[PDB]
Amino acid sequence: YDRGVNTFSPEGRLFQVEYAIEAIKLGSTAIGIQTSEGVCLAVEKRITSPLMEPSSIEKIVEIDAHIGCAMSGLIADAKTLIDKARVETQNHWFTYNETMTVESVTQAVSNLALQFGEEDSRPFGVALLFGGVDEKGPQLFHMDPSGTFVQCDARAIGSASEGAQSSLQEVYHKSMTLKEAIKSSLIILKQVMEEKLNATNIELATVQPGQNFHMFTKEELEEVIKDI
Amino acid sequence: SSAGFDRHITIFSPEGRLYQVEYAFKAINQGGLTSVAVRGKDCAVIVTQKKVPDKLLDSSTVTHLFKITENIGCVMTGMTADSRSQVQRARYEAANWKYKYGYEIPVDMLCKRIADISQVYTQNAEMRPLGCCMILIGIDEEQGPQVYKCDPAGYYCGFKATAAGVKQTESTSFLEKKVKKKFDWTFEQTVETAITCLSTVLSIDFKPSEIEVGVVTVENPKFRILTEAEIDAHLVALAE
Amino acid sequence: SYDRAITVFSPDGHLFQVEYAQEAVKKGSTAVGVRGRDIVVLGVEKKSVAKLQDERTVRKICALDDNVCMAFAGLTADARIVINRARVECQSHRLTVEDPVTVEYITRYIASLKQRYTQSNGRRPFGISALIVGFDFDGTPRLYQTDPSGTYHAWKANAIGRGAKSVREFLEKNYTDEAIETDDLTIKLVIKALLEVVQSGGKNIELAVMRRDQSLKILNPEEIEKYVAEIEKEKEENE
Amino acid sequence: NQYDNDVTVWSPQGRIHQIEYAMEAVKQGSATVGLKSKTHAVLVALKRAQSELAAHQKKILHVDNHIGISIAGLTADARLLCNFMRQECLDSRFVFDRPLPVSRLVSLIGSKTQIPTQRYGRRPYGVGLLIAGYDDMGPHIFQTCPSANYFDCRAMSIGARSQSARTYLERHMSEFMECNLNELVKHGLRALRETLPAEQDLTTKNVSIGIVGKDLEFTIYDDDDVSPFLEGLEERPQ
Amino acid sequence: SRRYDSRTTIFSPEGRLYQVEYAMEAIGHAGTCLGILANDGVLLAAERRNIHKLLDEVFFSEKIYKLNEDMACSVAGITSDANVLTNELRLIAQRYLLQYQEPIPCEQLVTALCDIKQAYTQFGGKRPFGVSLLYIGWDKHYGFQLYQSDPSGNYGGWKATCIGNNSAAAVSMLKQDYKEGEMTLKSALALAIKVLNKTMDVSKLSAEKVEIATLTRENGKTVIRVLKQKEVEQLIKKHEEEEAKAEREK
Amino acid sequence: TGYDLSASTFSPDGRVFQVEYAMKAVENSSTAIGIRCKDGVVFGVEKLVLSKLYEEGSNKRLFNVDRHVGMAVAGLLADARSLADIAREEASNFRSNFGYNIPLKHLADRVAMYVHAYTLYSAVRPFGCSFMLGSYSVNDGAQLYMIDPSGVSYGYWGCAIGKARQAAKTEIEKLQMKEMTCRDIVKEVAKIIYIVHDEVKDKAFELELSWVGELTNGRHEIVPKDIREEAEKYAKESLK
Amino acid sequence: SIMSYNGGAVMAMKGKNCVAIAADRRFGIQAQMVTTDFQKIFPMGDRLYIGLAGLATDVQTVAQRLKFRLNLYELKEGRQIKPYTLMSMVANLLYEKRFGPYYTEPVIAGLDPKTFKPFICSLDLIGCPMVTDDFVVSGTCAEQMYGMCESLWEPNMDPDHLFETISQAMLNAVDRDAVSGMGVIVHIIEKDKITTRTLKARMD
Amino acid sequence: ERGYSFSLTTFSPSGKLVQIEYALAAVAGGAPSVGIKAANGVVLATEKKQKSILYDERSVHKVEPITKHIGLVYSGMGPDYRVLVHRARKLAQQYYLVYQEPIPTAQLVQRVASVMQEYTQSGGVRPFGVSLLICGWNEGRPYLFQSDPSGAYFAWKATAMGKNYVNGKTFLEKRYNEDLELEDAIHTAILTLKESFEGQMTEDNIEVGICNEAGFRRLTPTEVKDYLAAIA
Repeated sequence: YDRGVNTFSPEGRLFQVEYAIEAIKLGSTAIGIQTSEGVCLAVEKRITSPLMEPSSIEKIVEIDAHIGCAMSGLIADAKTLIDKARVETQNHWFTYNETMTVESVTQAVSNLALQFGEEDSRPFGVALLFGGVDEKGPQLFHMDPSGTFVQCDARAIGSASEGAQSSLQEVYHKSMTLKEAIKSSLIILKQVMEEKLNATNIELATVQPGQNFHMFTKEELEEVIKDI
Repeated sequence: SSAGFDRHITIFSPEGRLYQVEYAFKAINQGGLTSVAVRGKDCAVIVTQKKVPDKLLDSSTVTHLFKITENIGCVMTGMTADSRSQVQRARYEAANWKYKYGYEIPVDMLCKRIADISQVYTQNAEMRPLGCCMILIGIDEEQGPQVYKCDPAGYYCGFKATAAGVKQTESTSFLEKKVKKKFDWTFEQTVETAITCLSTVLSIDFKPSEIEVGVVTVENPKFRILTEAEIDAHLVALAE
Repeated sequence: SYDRAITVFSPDGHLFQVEYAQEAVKKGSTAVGVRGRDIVVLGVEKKSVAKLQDERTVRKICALDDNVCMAFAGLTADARIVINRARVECQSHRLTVEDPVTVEYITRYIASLKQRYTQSNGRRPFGISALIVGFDFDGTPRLYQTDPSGTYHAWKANAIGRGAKSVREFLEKNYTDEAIETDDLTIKLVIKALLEVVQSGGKNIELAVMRRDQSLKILNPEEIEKYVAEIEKEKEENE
Repeated sequence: NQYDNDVTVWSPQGRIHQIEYAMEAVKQGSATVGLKSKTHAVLVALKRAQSELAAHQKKILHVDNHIGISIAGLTADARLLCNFMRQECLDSRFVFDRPLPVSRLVSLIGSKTQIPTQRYGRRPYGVGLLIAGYDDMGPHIFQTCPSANYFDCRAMSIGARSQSARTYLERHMSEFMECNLNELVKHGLRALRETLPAEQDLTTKNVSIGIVGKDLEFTIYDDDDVSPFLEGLEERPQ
Repeated sequence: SRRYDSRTTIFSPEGRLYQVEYAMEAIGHAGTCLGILANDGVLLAAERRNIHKLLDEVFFSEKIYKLNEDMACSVAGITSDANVLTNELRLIAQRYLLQYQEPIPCEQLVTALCDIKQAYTQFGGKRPFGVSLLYIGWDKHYGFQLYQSDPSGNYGGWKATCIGNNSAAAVSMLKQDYKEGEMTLKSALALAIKVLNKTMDVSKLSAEKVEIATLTRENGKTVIRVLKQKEVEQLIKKHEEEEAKAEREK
Repeated sequence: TGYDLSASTFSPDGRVFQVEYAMKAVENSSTAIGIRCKDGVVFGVEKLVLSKLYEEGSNKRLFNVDRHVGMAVAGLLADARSLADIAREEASNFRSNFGYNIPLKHLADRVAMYVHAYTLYSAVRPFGCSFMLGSYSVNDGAQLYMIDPSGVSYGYWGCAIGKARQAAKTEIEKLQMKEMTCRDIVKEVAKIIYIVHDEVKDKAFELELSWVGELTNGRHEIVPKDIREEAEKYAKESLK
Repeated sequence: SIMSYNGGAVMAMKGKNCVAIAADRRFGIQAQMVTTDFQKIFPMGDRLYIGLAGLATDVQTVAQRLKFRLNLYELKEGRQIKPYTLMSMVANLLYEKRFGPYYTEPVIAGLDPKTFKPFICSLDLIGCPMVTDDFVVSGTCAEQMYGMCESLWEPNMDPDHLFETISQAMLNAVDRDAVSGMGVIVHIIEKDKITTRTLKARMD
Repeated sequence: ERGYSFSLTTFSPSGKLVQIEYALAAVAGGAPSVGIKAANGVVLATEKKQKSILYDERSVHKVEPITKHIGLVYSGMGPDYRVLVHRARKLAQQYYLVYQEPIPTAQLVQRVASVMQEYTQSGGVRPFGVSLLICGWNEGRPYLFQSDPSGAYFAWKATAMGKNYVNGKTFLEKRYNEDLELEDAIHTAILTLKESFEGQMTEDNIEVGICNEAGFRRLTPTEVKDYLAAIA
């Protein structure tokens, strides 16, 4: 037998959901860190060819003007999640004249992932990191294909995420600053990837309370590399 | 041979056979029961035993004689649960004839419509083909009495002397030796052979309180279940 | 072991029936395409006429709208459904919104239509991969590509079909950072790229260019024979 | 082993194994303890961390002004029953203009979870709901199970290693009807500390306590207001 | 359930199709049909199956189905599956005439069927069509045409084509003897009777075992002539006469 | 056996094991008995305490279908709750369409046909419940019915459902139930429970007695034998 | 009315071995003409015609729906259609729109496909068939057409006098009508040939 | 229900359909039959023996009318026959409601075979186990067709379905000719049914229907006793 589409284990979880966690491991790594000054974020592009255009690979998208995002694993399933995440924050502004909070975004996102099967098919293969500045300051959250939703202070997901989280818990403390946390994250990046760290491998995403603009640094990132 | 899933569902095997319906032919045989119908005259007689194994078990709620309409009665063999659900269709569609068409349903027309419902369960899959059997009686004007019999396969026929349940092959062999000299069937010749067949196939020579007798006659066309007193009247009448 | 379903996962997290659809792409004829300064170009190989048929019904290069092209691989049946569906969307977009259709919008429709076509059981996915080339969005030349998983993606020079690994490795050492101006030079780059064909017969190349302002310009086997002559003229400097 | 595949398939011993396996998903979650007095019903849960610096996953969640529930098991079946739970609570407010009796709301859950334990196409709900409430006849402590049985009780503990919590409740259930909230709450969280490995202690960051009262609306205290409850405690006899 | 289902939709590990390759081989173990262009016509030829001497043949056409007004088609494969496609294809060509009041121009009729024949290889667990069939016709835009349907849905515009595993040596013969440019009707009929002499292994080419239908654009009418068995006879004896010239060289 | 997966398949000898498997799941449940006197029906259920935290009256097996109809279920308790809501809903439509109380002979037919429908398709399984139906009227007297998981439904004078189905009806049938009053029955039901294994190899138990008849004026409710406690006072004297 | 929105007149008449049919040519809105070449007689197979009159929408609509069903009939069966069979086909098409009806009244004229036997019939706007032996008329100016045909018709007529009778019946009746005219076309068919003639009428 | 919707028939690797070839085996093991097209009529005959001396003969018929000029017989299994008979009754009236004219026998077989096609392709159902013989005298010439459970059809002069059909196929070829009368055609239709019958042939062992131009007519046992009265 050994546990097809929808059938319990003799001990624990559904293995279709358990194998959905393993599909994230073949993704690309990404780091998000919450600081009281703002939320910084990073990812590795994994560009294969020079003819392959670099700026077509997106990992950070803009859900709203105060909410960023990050993805890993399957790109094909992630475009479905980002679509309604942009829609139902827009439906909230239509009926309440206000911005949806960062936590209650993923409430609506985690409703749709727990709907696989034939009821009115397969589970998803993509983890997400959500940065944003709501009325309670800056926030950082994370979800999985199992719908298990939780708040994190600093989280790394993707390939080699296990070795990332070991060194990341040493360099973190409660009194960080945003200019400190950005260079603190990319030191972890070049110690877990293998290519030489340049302006084409990685990209950043910062959101601030007073600077709700500019969720995407572009070639000001060249200054940060030469400083370290 | 067992090819594909011929032993499990209703598909064709090699040599044109199909096993899930001819397994239902001996789904009747777990009842431990035998029913006999005899047509000889301007009357028609059902006879069928009851089997009461418990003194806590009642007597009136055992009867297999079922009154479909006022002129049509039937007896059910096989398993009990499929039998009573088959009668719920027979009571229903006998009334749809009266509503749509405005007169009483013939006994020949009703046995067609029951067997056509058992057709689709053989035709369609994932639908269990109702392992029970039904025998009808009734009076048709300008045609006399009739006895019909339906199969789980959807096959029906009409014939004069009927056996069902477990012991067809011993009782139908007795009735061909009985019905070869077509003597005067005189409404007590019919009842006596209805008893003496079952009293020799089972070989019991039984007490007056283990059988039922359904009857219909062209002097009173209503379906009629006999009383324990008058069942005893016919039973001591053959004590010669 | 376990594949035989598009909804089940492997014990190491794979979708083998989705991955098997990309194996059907490698049975197709190769088609390349580059973008340039003004003139975009795409060419196909392996015509192989069979002496007794008309060749205007075996066409692999079609136009969705007036300023966007299409080249594909895979099997011919599934391409006809995607082409005929995409002509409707690039025309119904113009009705609902009075702009012309950008080259980026039509590739998201093809990828998303192939996306939901992979999720539900009893729906065999498309075993084709496509190249969408159009200098339509306000004078800017672009080219994208698709994938049977449903991932639209942008390159600057592309190769597909049976033998794409050699051509894509060839163009990385050949596509100069010097932009190929004097667009017959850019066309000669494709003919040099398509010179590494599976047999390289010379007369089995169907190059189609677009000067970003006119319609499609299908090249004849006399102008393309002139470009094959000058490729041998530059080859005389080896001695 | 061929009978161990679907909910529809009976066994030659007469036991459907898929219902028997959904009980095992309840034991994966952490322990939680609920109990009641004559006037006050308090359920206490135990948080579990995911990492060393993520927030702890919440267990007790508000439902209505007189109903609050705990959780143990799958988080997918948790919020799916909660949205069915909240919809039924406000329909009686909209139609009857009264709060629901607690005993008849749980009968709607057993009718809800019965269909996916008989018809093919949906697994049973792996869930361990504990329910506290107030109808017109005082407090109640209810539990459910993925076999769609619901048990009225005066004290109950379910989850990981919750057998040691049950032994504490049986030898102190005579004291529960009279004592008030200053010790009734810390009668309950003395039962959680046997469901722990013997080296760490129940801190302020890993426990939730929810109180609904006769004159008190259901209130969830966590991580700041647990300190007036954890004061005045002894240690484990080590 | 699950254990009762057929596959019909699942790729190979190498990428090929499991059921589509099987249906393309049952057509080769069936009858023989072919066509040939002319400068002023087009024709079809067919092989008779079940030539037993207790049949009627009262339909005047068995392989040929005159479909719109100026088009017909041969057929090959499962004959029980073939009647569904013909009643649909006449119905596709007739709703076009309700829509534009112009006859269907002989290509997008074929693509309308080839989208229907394709769709059973895709979504829905169903059996694909095991029928390949020919096409003849005339339009305003290109003229006389042949097409080649497939169970996969592929079509091709041929000048002279036939059926495979039954008569695959004919395609090798048609590349040798069909000369380009001049292919007129009397030259094309004598070419067709030469081919069926070899492929059908019955000697002397009994006229009850063949069937020939033609199409000529004649004075703005586009007649479809299913020529009778009386003039099949002298068409055979013309080819039978060609043996007498064929022995003069030796 | 392998040929026993679906409920829509037959064995090679002609029976469905999925119905056979669900019958002996009722066998593992505790004993619930039923009995009727000349002017009423008296129920009685042996029910065991799970550990200690049971709160004295939870999850009962004496339901209340109509004004005069209740159940005495045994088996899977959750499956009986969904089946009890069908009988509550069925008796409501008979009131709204005909204007009077449901007869028990017609009520048991509507329920048993509903149990029958889950024994035919491969999508659903048969029920794992068996139960009792008791009622009282002035035009019909007292009746007592019995429904198996297969759907066979007919009448008794006394019955038992559980482990001791045979071991209880041995000493039910030595009672003169045809002439006793249903106040004398209540002290006689309690000794039938306490003879056969109340807490011998089990831990604990609690007796429940439901009650309907002439003294209740057709109402169905639990006994007032919390008042005067006479059932346990009279049955525990039978130790020797 | 709705029938008087565009006008029209269709007449059929039975002869000895032949049958004739005629109609007008004027197309127009209530008082304003548009053109004088509006077809109202449509061939449905050889030696069998049909004429339509009424609302100009339903004239062009039903003549395409009937052509849709005729070609599907003549391909499932190798034979042609009998004149009795077409009358049952048209009456089915009009009755399906029982409460949304087409505003036309068809006139069917033709010969037998096997013998030489003529056939004429007319239908209502909901499909009541009505066969006669002398003539059928339909259109707005119906009462003027009964006055001419009841006095001029003879039982057994050659194609010479049959043409001259239906000519004088159409010219004298339509010139009395206001919303019909501008030319009359006449079809006269027989076993051997089909003759179509147009008449010299008043163009006012 | 669930809505399973999957067919039980796919291709072999050789390219044959397996379940349709199995259904023809149940056809060949049925009751034998014979049909002969004469110069002025069509003769149908069949083999109707009861398993007992108890079974009435006036209850179930084999020769069955469809319209007043169309009849229809079979060789296969019993209860599947009555489905497509009632299907062909409602189908033949729909032609009459549209065209006000009785259906020709060629057009009826165009649609009955499409019904038998539909149970071969659709989901979860099994194909028929009944082949037919369809007769009728429409537009002067009479007709005689045969439809199989695969969905195809043919047009015979004389044929035989049921058991021992390969013996009756050679016997009809050695006995039939270009033309006979209908009264001569029944004589060679019992003599081919006497080939495979039992030791006794009475008025109730066989059952014969005819097709004159006057319409369809099945024969009472008075004629069939008088027809087999020493005329072979």
